[PDB]
Amino acid sequence: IWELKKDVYVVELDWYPDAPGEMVVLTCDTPEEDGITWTLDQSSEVLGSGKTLTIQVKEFGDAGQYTCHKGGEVLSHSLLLLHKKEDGIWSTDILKDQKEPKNKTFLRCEAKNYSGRFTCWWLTTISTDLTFSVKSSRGPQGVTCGAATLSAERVRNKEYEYSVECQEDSACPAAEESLPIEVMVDAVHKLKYENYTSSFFIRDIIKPDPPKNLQLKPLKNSRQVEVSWEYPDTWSTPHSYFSLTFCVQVQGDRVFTDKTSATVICRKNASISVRAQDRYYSSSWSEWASVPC
Amino acid sequence: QLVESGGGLVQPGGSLRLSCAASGFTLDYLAIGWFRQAPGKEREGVSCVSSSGQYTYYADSVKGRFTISRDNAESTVYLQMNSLKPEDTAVYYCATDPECYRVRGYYNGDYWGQGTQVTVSS
Amino acid sequence: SPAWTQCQQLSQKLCTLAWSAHPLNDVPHIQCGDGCDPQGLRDNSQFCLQRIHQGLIFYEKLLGSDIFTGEPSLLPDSPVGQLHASLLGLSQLLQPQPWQRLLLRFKILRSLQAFVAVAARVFAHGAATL
Amino acid sequence: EVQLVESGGGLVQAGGSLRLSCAASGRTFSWSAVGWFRQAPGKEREFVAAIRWSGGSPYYADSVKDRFTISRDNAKNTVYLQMNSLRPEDTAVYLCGETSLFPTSRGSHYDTWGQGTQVTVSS
Amino acid sequence: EVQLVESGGGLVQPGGSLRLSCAASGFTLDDYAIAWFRQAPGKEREGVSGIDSGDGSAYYADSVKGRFTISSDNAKNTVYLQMNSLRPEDTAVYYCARVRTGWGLNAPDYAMDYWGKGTLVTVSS
Ligand SMILES: *C1O[C@H](CO)[C@@H](O[C@@H]2O[C@H](CO)[C@@H](O[C@@H]3O[C@H](CO[C@H]4O[C@H](CO)[C@@H](O)[C@H](O)[C@@H]4O)[C@@H](O)[C@H](O[C@H]4O[C@H](CO)[C@@H](O)[C@H](O)[C@@H]4O)[C@@H]3O)[C@H](O)[C@H]2NC(C)=O)[C@H](O)[C@H]1NC(C)=O
Repeated sequence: IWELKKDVYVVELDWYPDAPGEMVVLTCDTPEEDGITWTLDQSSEVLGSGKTLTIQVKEFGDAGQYTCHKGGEVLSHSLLLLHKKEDGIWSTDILKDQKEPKNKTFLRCEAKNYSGRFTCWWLTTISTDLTFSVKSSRGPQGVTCGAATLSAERVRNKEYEYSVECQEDSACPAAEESLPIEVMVDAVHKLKYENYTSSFFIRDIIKPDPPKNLQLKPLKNSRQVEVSWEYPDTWSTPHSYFSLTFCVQVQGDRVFTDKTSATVICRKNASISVRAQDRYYSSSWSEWASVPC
Repeated sequence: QLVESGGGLVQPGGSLRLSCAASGFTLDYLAIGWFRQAPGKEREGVSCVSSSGQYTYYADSVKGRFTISRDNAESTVYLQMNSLKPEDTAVYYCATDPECYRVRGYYNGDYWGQGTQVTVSS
Repeated sequence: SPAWTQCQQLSQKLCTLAWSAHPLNDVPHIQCGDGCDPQGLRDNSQFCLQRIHQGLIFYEKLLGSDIFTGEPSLLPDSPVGQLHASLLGLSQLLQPQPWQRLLLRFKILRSLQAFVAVAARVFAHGAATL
Repeated sequence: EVQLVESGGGLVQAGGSLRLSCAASGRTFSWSAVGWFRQAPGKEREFVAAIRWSGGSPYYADSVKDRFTISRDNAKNTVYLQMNSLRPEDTAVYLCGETSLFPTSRGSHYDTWGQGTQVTVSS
Repeated sequence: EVQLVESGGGLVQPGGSLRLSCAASGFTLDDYAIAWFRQAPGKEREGVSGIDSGDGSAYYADSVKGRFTISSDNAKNTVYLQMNSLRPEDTAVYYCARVRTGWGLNAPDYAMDYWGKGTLVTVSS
């Protein structure tokens, strides 16, 4: 047994058919010592008497909210959640495997710049008796996370997307990251406890926003165009320090440049698309920005 | 993101040409390897090309039949498979193998993606 | 009086070679106090450049050690060879066991990629405004 | 919501056999399990066995560990309870429940129930 | 030494046009991005526009998009804010602010390291 938060405990249950579980000792959080009784959830049945209660936790039926009483008053509550493992594997029912980048991707994080601000997101099929708790640090309590919030609801499979915005308190955008950020998500469905962790460097989760203000300037030759764009508004400043690189594609042909302009040959009915990437570090390319011929 | 293509069902002593597309990047200066996974059994190194195409490595079971090559700005690595045999039936995966460590005989430290099924009907 | 555009061009090439060498305890890093941000470079660009120089010397000695020259032998056409040469070039521009020790090479190459990216940003900003 | 419908009950000679079936309209989660319970005259409701649709090992009450066998049919969306060497003590209303908290023998952990099937073992 | 001095505030008729300026000292414009914030009486500080001085790339909040124009004269170390088709809801104290490095053009108020005293623009219906 271990404390998750005040009056909330986790019991690691190694489940297989024939028992035998964990022998758990609960202690009443009170200066009192006498006339203490114990109940479980929504039953009046006295499970035990005394400041302490010994429980054999073998299944979800032994989990729940234990309460201690004295003189017709509740003294404290102890909520027992289970972290179930079967065949040495912890349960991962609450979060859906995003199956991209690889398999066993439950959390996904992304940064639009080097500010120290980032977002993590996950998917669930659960709509009730659900709670998420997000914690983060570098290595060192530098990171503050907001509350996990429902950000989307996709239909047929009926999945709910949750997202959280985190921020590194003492970030140095111009320095070299030596220790990675850790993102920890606690997931509780009814009496079932689950965990999810992500370890990354901000530089690795960078995905800039698309190039903006994509314009075409027709040239002297028919079908020859001068394409221009600008850096996204959310990207790190100054742009002369935090440089981007671009990819220009005629869709319906390809050109890589560090400049915000290019000359290509347009077929009418075709589209010119532009995407951006950090010039110095191989992180993700942005979504395509597009303009018709 | 390299993409595997070129697989298929073929007769023994037949030919196939597999290809790995990169996007979204150039294959300039990258060592690339071809690997294979037959039903139930472990992943095997097949062939590997050095960044400049001068150094090639082949598993003893494929020499004289398979030929690995790089393409000029097509950002594709090819695997010419001649004189095919039921023994060569597997899902073929292509991956970055810097210094050709893995086809060569050393261990690394993995995958991605989805392969292309090669079947040689016995 | 640093050679800003020469340094910019060479540092960018190091990002390409470092990546090419792998795509994707114990080293130096560019820290907060090193003054590698635009303001630090405006006030006194030497603080950041000495620190970039120190890191370049450290990585070149590591790339020339038996960690890289040992076993399994790098390919004769390896970008590590050019990376080693270009590290030397940039530091001179600023101031003219078995195995499976791959695990250590990759720990070094990954760390080097982060270092050269900060350096490239410094030279690109300096070449553009200083 | 998902509905459960149990069938297969009736009168049987003490020593015979019968197989109960529980047809589900769906499952609410992919890790959902169906549990069999029983209510004997005079006694409290007792857990018998539970199985997940996703498979794996079932959960059996000790009192029944194999002479009863819980199994499932995903194509048919039905959970079966095979009862062998039936005794008059097995006379009860056999009930079907759905839970997202496998393993559990706790009735309150089962969110949806069937109506029940009567099993009478005439000695 | 670091100062941001706004100017150009005044009484404006609805549909009116006004130009604001921000004189920067003693840092160089090309090292930083400059943002304009607005504080309507009784309301929290809000972002308006931001500019990367070295690029000329400009951002505009949805409330001002299509009506305001941000520009900069690097030589004079000043930032300008052309405000067109002004309406009673545009009434506010306008603040010039320096963007902390690594933050975008639409960076929040806590991502600004230095502020100006602010100039008042009142659009009287
Ligand atoms: C996500 O999920 C995993 C699995 O649940 C968590 O890992 C567990 O985390 C807890 C909390 O840190 C760990 O609990 C600690 O265990 C120590 C083990 O020592 C005992 O166990 C051995 C094993 O047989 C005995 O031989 C030995 O004699 C001990 O009895 C304890 O020493 C620790 O004690 C501290 O906390 C407790 C209660 O809070 C107090 O009683 C103590 O005074 C002391 O302060 C502690 O109980 C647990 O071991 C971890 N298990 C595993 C599998 O690693 C992750 O923590 C959780 N992740 C997140 C982010 O929350």
